[PDB]
Amino acid sequence: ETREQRAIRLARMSAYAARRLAN
Repeated sequence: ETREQRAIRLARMSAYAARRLAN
């Protein structure tokens, strides 16, 4: 669990998720 790992978890949460296209 580092700073780089955090960027990932957060990368797949916000700044997206509109018409279901983040998975």
